[PDB]
Amino acid sequence: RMKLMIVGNTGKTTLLQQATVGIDVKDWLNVWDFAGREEFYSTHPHFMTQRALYLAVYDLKPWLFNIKARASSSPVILVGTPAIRDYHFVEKIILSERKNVPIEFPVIDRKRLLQNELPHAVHFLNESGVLLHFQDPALQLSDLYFVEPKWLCKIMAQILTVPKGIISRRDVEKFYMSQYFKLLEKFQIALPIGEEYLLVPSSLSDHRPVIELPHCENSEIIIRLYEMPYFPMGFWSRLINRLLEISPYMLSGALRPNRMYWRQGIYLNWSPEAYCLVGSEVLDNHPESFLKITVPSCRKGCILLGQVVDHIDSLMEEWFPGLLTLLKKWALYSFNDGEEHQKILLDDLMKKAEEGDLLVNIPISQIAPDLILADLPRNIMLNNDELEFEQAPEFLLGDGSFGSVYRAAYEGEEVAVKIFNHTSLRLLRQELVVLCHLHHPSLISLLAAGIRPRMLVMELASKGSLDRLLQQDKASLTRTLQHRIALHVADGLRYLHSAMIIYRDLKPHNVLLFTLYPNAAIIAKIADYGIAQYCCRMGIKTSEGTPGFRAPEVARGNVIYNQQADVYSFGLLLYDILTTGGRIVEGLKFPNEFDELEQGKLPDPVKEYGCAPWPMVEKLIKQCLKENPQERPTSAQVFDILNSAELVCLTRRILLPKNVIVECMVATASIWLGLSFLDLNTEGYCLACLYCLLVGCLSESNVMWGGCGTKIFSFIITVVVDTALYIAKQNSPVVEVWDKKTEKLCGLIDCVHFLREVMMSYSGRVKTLCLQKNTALWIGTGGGHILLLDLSTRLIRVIYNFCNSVRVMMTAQLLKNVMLVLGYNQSCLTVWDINLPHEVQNLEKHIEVRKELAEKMR
Ligand SMILES: C[C@@H]1CN(c2cc(-c3n[nH]c4ccc(OC5(C)CC5)cc34)ncn2)C[C@H](C)O1
Ligand SMILES: Nc1nc2c(ncn2[C@@H]2O[C@H](COP(=O)(O)OP(=O)(O)O)[C@@H](O)[C@H]2O)c(=O)[nH]1
Repeated sequence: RMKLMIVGNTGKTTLLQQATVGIDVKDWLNVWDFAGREEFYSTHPHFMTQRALYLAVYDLKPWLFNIKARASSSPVILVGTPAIRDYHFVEKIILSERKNVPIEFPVIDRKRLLQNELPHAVHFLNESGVLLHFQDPALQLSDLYFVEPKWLCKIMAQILTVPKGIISRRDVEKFYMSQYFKLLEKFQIALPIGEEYLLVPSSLSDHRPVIELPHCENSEIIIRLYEMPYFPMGFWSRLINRLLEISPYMLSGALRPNRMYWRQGIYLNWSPEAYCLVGSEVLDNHPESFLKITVPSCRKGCILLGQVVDHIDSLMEEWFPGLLTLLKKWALYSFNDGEEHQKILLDDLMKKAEEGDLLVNIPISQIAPDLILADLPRNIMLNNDELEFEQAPEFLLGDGSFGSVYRAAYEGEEVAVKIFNHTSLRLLRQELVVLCHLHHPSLISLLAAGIRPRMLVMELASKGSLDRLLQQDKASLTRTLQHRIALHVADGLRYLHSAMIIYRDLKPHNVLLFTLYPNAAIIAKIADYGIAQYCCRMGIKTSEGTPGFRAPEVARGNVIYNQQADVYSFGLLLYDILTTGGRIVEGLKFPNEFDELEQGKLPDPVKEYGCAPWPMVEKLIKQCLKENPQERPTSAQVFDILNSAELVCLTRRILLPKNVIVECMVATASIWLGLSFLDLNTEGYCLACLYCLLVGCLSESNVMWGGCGTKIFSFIITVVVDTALYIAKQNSPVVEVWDKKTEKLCGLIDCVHFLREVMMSYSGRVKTLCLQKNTALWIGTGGGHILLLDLSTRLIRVIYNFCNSVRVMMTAQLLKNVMLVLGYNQSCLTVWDINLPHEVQNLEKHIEVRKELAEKMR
């Protein structure tokens, strides 16, 4: 029905009559008596929900922060010993089925065996105390339906009750098991640090050690204060997890530092000149909570001051809204390095840093080097004299999330300048996370970054954005170019996702084209990091993205999502690339319905927009547009699917009816079958041994050859004629080569060896051959394997995973030559682009050239 929650410090269980290790539940009203110990605080922000009445026992506060974070409106009642209301002191059928849970551990994978209903019915039940289905994409545990929620609350913090605060996995195991270790980390209870050790941020040492960190003088350290009224519920578990997962990449961007933990604070040190002491502080006569950050006042010690500050500021934008103001940032400074530090508000010091980088009664570059961006590389600092920038509508390029890209020229080159409109330094520095520290041939390159006008200077895309290409010039979107656009964008996502960064808005407007030459090394780049954020391991919570270009789990802001939200965005981008304008053009002509169908009721691309069919990409779109984010392939797999020449050159995959078993076929665009008929345009369901009219193995290249029995005649399955003589017999895994001039065997070709090199499945029995003028030979093996071999050097690629046994191979004229192949599986009439042997080499060279470029930039 409706559930009640009793929250408060140690001083609850006794009050429940009308030592609490857990959130034990004794329903009458459904009570959720919490734990007052400070050790359990980090794990149960999650269990506070909207449909609950809150009771507080202060006895004779961080609790209300998350009370007014999951739901602003809540009937909070206070008793003794921001919605205060008292100071007295002292889907219905599934509920019955879910009540009975006769299992060992109360977890059920799916309700189908036990039993738009499910997904919504469970949420209402989840809002009650019947069961806990977290179903958040980040947690990756939506397949677990936790019945008897009192079990989950009880045995999930038993690790912290059974040096001071580190526990190994084996000790927990020595006390259906891998899911337990996932629950521990995903609730910020026991996060891994080593291969066999769990940190357990809670229940660490209560008091910090005695640290004699090398630099003690005022002129050798930089101190940053983060005064708060109180530490938000489970703040340090979030911060410690964030700081030990970025530690190897905090100076270089992989140097593992020496780390210390005391449950409020962390000490990272790479050297006596490169350390960082993030830790809580307690000032006398101050009822506040501080967060001191001490770093050395050197070049290598300023770099990771702006790293820690960026990772703490971001950690409150996505995880602790409300502190942003309750939280005020100070900056300790002292003129003579013998006196006591003095503090100035970081906002007040930002005003003095906008007009001259000096502070008068010492430079600002040592008080707070991150407001003047003095910690980012010295080569990306704006020289305002060499900037010819106008800010006129005639020079407007695009409108970014928070700025407006204008055209300008910097250092003589013609570049693009972004002006932040009303904004803060955080927006400039949040986008600076990706522009520097990450270099890739598929990410826009930053040339300079100013602070006085607060602009970014990116390189200029020669040919504009992809959105204009789709909507204006549709004639230049060749099939070999719009594949490279998707390949380059998928490579950009792969680097961003591998670098802890979720991009959030991937749309054609943010895809920049530097050339329309299909064979160039760099064609597409992704720009605009306005909403890119760190997705550390805990996912992201805040929801951003343009409607119609975002994942379904992003439109609904209640869940916390992960980097898989960009794969769905990529699936829509590749959906638009395949359909050119298509949905986007209709989207601007139908507002508030562009995101209505994303849901995800996207129609078939060929059926509606009438594009040229592209198999293995329509399949890729279908498996990227998955409602379940776990079913979507990762960005490292989307690139791997796109990085294949069989995907590019596969044109038609007509599927014949069941058990038709066609054995002969001839071309004419329509294809004949045998007697049947098939039209390529509408896909509507020996011939002209025979030759077109010799009647039988006949080929010519006017010299004509033939084959009968086990001998070759001129005036055994197939006869292939070239400068040499290629022929194979029935059930012959080897193809022999002959010479017309000598009438003698000149070597043999064995397909089994080629198949053996690639890691009775592999038939290898030759069933047909076909030759192409590009010194490449097509061999049809007994399985679903196709061998491409040079005619001169005598392997290109082995084509597989499209049928079960290739029957007949031939070349036809579609205005494009195609190598249409018929094979059994059910039988299918596969059609391949004749340039497949070339595209295997061109794409192989293209990846290697870009691979060298990626190492070159870093
Ligand atoms: C057609 C015209 C348009 N053009 C461009 C350039 C750009 C561009 N370049 N560099 C950028 C860096 C960032 C950037 O942030 C976006 C994606 C937020 C707009 C855009 C550009 N974006 C559109 N159009 C270049 C000229 C030659 O051609
Ligand atoms: N004298 C007195 N003691 C109380 C009162 N209410 C609770 N207590 C004491 O508080 C203890 C209950 O602790 P409790 O809040 O349940 O611990 P927690 O659930 O772990 O936070 C009992 O042992 C009582 O002795 C009261 O009104 N008067």
